[PDB]
Amino acid sequence: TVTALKAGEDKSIRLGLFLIISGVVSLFIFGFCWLSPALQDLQATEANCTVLSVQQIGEVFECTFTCGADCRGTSQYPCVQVYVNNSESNSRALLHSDEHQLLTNPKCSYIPPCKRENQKNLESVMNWQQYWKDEIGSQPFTCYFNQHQRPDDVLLHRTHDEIVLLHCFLWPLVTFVVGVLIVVLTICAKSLAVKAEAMK
Amino acid sequence: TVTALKAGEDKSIRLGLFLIISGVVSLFIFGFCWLSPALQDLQATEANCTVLSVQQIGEVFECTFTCGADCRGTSQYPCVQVYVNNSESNSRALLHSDEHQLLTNPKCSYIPPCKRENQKNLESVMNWQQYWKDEIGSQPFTCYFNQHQRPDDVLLHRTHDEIVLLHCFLWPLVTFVVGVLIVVLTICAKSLAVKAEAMK
Amino acid sequence: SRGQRMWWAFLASSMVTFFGGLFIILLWRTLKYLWTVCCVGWMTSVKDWAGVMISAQTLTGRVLVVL
Amino acid sequence: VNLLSIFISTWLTAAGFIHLVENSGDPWENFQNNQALTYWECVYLLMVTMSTVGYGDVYAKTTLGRLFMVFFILGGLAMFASYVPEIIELIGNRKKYGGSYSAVSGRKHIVVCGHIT
Ligand SMILES: CC(C)CCC[C@@H](C)[C@H]1CC[C@H]2[C@@H]3CC=C4C[C@@H](O)CC[C@]4(C)[C@H]3CC[C@]12C
Ligand SMILES: CC(C)CCC[C@@H](C)[C@H]1CC[C@H]2[C@@H]3CC=C4C[C@@H](O)CC[C@]4(C)[C@H]3CC[C@]12C
Ligand SMILES: [K+]
Repeated sequence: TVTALKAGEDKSIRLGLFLIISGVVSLFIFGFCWLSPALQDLQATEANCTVLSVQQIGEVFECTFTCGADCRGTSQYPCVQVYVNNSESNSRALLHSDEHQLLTNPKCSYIPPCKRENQKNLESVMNWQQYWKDEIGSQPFTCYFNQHQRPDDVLLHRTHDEIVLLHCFLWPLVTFVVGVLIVVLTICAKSLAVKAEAMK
Repeated sequence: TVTALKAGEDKSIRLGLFLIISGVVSLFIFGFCWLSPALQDLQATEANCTVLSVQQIGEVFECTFTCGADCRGTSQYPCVQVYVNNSESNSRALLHSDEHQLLTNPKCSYIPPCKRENQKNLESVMNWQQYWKDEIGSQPFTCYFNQHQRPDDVLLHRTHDEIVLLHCFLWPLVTFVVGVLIVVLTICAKSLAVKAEAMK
Repeated sequence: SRGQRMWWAFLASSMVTFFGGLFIILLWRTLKYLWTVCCVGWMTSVKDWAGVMISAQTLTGRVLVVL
Repeated sequence: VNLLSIFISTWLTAAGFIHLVENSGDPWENFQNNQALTYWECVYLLMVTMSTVGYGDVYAKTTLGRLFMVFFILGGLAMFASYVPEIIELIGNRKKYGGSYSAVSGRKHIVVCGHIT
């Protein structure tokens, strides 16, 4: 026959196919977006690491504080640099703590939380330095290194958390599975309703 | 008659003519692109040249190092300047080594390979300077000069290699010759096939 | 109470409402018919009144669509 | 499917040629004037050119690249302005008054046809 329910059921097939396509397409989009970040992080080695020298270069860089709502606040801070041992190079390389720090100023080992007062960023860098200054010959850190591209830079932290990576690939797969269930339940309803209609 | 092969043979004529046209057009395009570079290099004279004074100006310029993948690294280096004799001006002119150096900073005679450490670019400029500092009264260089436009600048090297110039004009000519051979062999096939068909 | 995010709860409430409902509809189409293989009415008067409200047919209905 | 295939194929192929030409500079210029554009940045550039929007956030800087963009402007604008209206015209003509009548218990109905005006 034809039936009254055909319009809603065929629209339900169009939705289920659009979700299958959108699941696969967003999987490729996130695939290319995460390709360079995921390789650039997961190619970094994990190593045991020990401090071997510390110093200030006798010169200052500028950070920018924010008040909240439209401030620039450009303010000087001491440039402290720290050199560390690692299992691959076994030689002098500059510690940068987090990746962001390296990307924003690789000549210093730290950037303080920038503030309206020069004195607070000075004492913050002193309060940070007096830790790594005493860690000379201490029990090893665990730290990250990249011999293929960064033979003289060292990191304390990863470039991204695996949670945000996982969520970007979970919801495309869930979208695809939901689309498949909509297609299957709709085709099941269409093909079973005609058996019930003949059996009535 | 007409024949079945006419379509492929007339398409082969369209290709051979497109390659003749593209050969001539790319010859004019490379002609205008190389005109100013080729005149600006080949107008420079070649001369016997001798060092006559050397000094640092007591002030520093900044270069930029790269780590590989997204670094700025702006870092100071010593500005050393060198003055040299030449056969045309017979007078004090500043040596710049390669053309690029002159274009990027003409107040200094050299730029070091820029590095993450100020000490390495310092000792690199010292290690370079101690050569030209002793070459006072030595056996002549052969060097390049441009009286029409650069009466006080001197170069150790050419602005381009003749190999890349040669390749830019070789492949247009080869493209034109290949196009002519395609036209000739296609017309030869068309005009000989009818003689073979009459003789069969 | 800063330093915590909840955006996923707002988005999930919409996604779960739309798809959760849609599956209830479909699962209902697969269970009603399957039961028959395994084993003027009051409803229409409510549907008539609702349809007569959804269009501007009555004073009440024309006040509703202006709101 | 013909229009979609030719549009997408031309766009992705032309984006690849400008990618190669901008990342490897003018030979006469001794390859020094190259620009570090990704492939996706070239795909975005060609869409912004075909549509004639032309933001100039990104554009071809090499002479070979500018050269190619002149021929792409002559061919690709006519391709976009012809194809995009027609691909949109071949989609979304959904028949609004398909479907069928559902009868309800205790309520009769009549069918009216002929000169409906
Ligand atoms: C009944 C209708 C609204 C269906 C919608 C389902 C929604 C409301 C469900 C699905 C997921 C649920 C949320 C997920 C978990 C949390 C975190 C908790 O700390 C507050 C409640 C909150 C935010 C839940 C509220 C209810 C919730 C949003
Ligand atoms: C509230 C959300 C979650 C679900 C909405 C209720 C759904 C699950 C149930 C409740 C009442 C049911 C409807 C009752 C009336 C009709 C009319 C019939 O001609 C089409 C299907 C249809 C038969 C049923 C479809 C399923 C249904 C809509
Ligand atoms: K515009």
